[PDB]
Amino acid sequence: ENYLNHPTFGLLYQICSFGSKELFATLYAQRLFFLVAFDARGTRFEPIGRNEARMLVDNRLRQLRRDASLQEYNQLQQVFKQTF
Amino acid sequence: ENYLNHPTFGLLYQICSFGDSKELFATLYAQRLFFLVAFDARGTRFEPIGRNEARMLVDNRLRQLRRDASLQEYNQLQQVFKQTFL
Amino acid sequence: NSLLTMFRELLPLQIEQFERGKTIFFPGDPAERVYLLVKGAVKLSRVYESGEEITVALLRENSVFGVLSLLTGQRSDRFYHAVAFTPVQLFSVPIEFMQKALIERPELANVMLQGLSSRILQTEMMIETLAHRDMGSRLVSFLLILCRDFGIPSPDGITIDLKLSHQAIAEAIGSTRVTVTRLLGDLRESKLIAIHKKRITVFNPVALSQQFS
Amino acid sequence: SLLTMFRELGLPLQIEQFERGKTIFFPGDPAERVYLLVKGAVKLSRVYESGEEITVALLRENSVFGVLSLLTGQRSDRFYHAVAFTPVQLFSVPIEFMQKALIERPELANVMLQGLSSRILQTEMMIETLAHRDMGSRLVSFLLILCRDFGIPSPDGITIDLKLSHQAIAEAIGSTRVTVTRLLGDLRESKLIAIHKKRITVFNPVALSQQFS
DNA sequence: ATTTTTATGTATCAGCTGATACATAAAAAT
DNA sequence: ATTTTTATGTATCAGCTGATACATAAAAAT
Ligand SMILES: O=C(O)CCC(=O)C(=O)O
Ligand SMILES: O=C(O)CCC(=O)C(=O)O
Repeated sequence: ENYLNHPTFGLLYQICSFGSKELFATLYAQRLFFLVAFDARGTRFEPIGRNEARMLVDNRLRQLRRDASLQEYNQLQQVFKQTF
Repeated sequence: ENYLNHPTFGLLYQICSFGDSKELFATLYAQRLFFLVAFDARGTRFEPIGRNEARMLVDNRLRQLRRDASLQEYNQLQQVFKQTFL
Repeated sequence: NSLLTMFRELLPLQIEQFERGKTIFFPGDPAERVYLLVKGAVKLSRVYESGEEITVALLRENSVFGVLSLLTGQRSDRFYHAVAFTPVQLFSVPIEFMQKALIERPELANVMLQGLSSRILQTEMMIETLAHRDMGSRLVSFLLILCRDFGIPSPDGITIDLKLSHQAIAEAIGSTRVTVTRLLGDLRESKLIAIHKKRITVFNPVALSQQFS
Repeated sequence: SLLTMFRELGLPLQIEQFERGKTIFFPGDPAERVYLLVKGAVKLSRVYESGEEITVALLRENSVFGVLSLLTGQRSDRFYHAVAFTPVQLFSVPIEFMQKALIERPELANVMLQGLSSRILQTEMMIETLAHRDMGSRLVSFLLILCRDFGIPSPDGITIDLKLSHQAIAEAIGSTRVTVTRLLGDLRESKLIAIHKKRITVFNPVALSQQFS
């Protein structure tokens, strides 16, 4: 529900926030996954592979589950569930 | 109807043969680009040109053939000229 | 933005302004320049003797075009119709002034290869769209791309920030204007999009993309 | 020249062999290399989970592919199916060993840009073909292109030098195999084409090209 | 502000083409 | 050479969607 636009790539949609570095995926058929850091001196974009972008969210899931709220864990699981 | 295989733009089809032994060739689909081919021993070099520059080149060849050659050769180029530019 | 940074330094270079509808280059022109759209949209189109238009690619900001000039140079003539579909700002460097500047600055050489590579992928992504049999799937596949390129965040959904005439669309997806107005009317009812003032706003574009995975 | 330059990215660089139908890269394989098809043909395709395969482009000799690796880097993953449509011989340089090779020899940097340009246009020519409504016109437009790239001069007409199944074709122009056989038959009786030894042959392709002005 | 030019919504029906199935040939595997 | 997989020829249908016209709204021009 949050969209940022890498200039060569075009619009990207947020998947999860690591904690606040964030992971953004390409809009059409999620072909490329990009790690974005909101540094004060500009946004930075780093592409990563599908297999890898998966485990990175995985860890975040367990962390929402064991330390945080019920709501948030479910929401991320939605995105995860859909994306995979 | 005489063909030549360009590395990049694929098949090219002959338009006419000039007295300099140089020959004018054109792209197979839509006549998008024109080329001047010169056959050196290991040359077979390609020289791209525009349609305007390419028209007049055939134009010269039109006049030469009629005055010093058979009508049919002149007519055969005229066919090509007629179809290719008009 | 490197593309934007590097082009700027080809003394400096001043930016060209094109008014809506005004043509950049026509077919037959000597292709002697390489362009870099900075802002706005550029419609590349094929035009038949019959007078009909086929939209090849609808470019986005930081998109490199006029690619024919890198092959043959100022010798060969255009065959596509480059129109400024939206008020546009762009640069224009002569191929020759470029060819030399590429060898001088090897940092710029790579910047260009990446930009052309996007176009190949973008142009290829278009193929996928038109390659659909179902005009419904095809339209949407197209609308998805527009959100990716010209889309802006709007609360209900992503609104592409451009105005599209039914025909303009019909020309892009290989169909008639009638069917366009027809299909759009279906997507309104299906409550997947919304139209105000010629602005197309999709709801959860993500969901729609999920179809094609 | 693309053939000459690639051979200098090592000390010598070795030529890979690929058998018919053998796949070069598959969707989800990491893209670590830039490739150069030297001999034969290569079919790039989008493959859905439904199993339906959509041909994005059928590359010819001296064509540069793996364009995604240049911008993405090894990290990202392929989204297309690179299949050897015919017996093929190609080169393969890791992009990292290419970017270093670009700045060392900017003359090669120039050669490449031209190569990618051709790709853009060739992929754009495809857009044209699929942009037709009339499946008849679309098939022909496609066949023209085939004559251009894979075609070999034959006395009656240009014969494409490749083995093409009706499905393989149907996958290329965005239609069903049935409609392919159907239409082909129509062009058989109209005596514009001919199929012998499972190889296609158009008659005076130039005349067909004129219809498409 | 009035008019008149362009864009959108709606109506129609005819025909191609996708979907489905089978026959048969050609090819590949065994 | 035997079988069995893949490719091509033909049959059948239903439903888009192209083609044409009209209505209406929106925009541009005056
Ligand atoms: O390169 C040309 O002259 C026509 C096509 C084009 O401009 C492009 O691909 O950007
Ligand atoms: O780069 C890729 O992996 C997919 C597309 C491609 O290979 C190309 O367009 O040449």
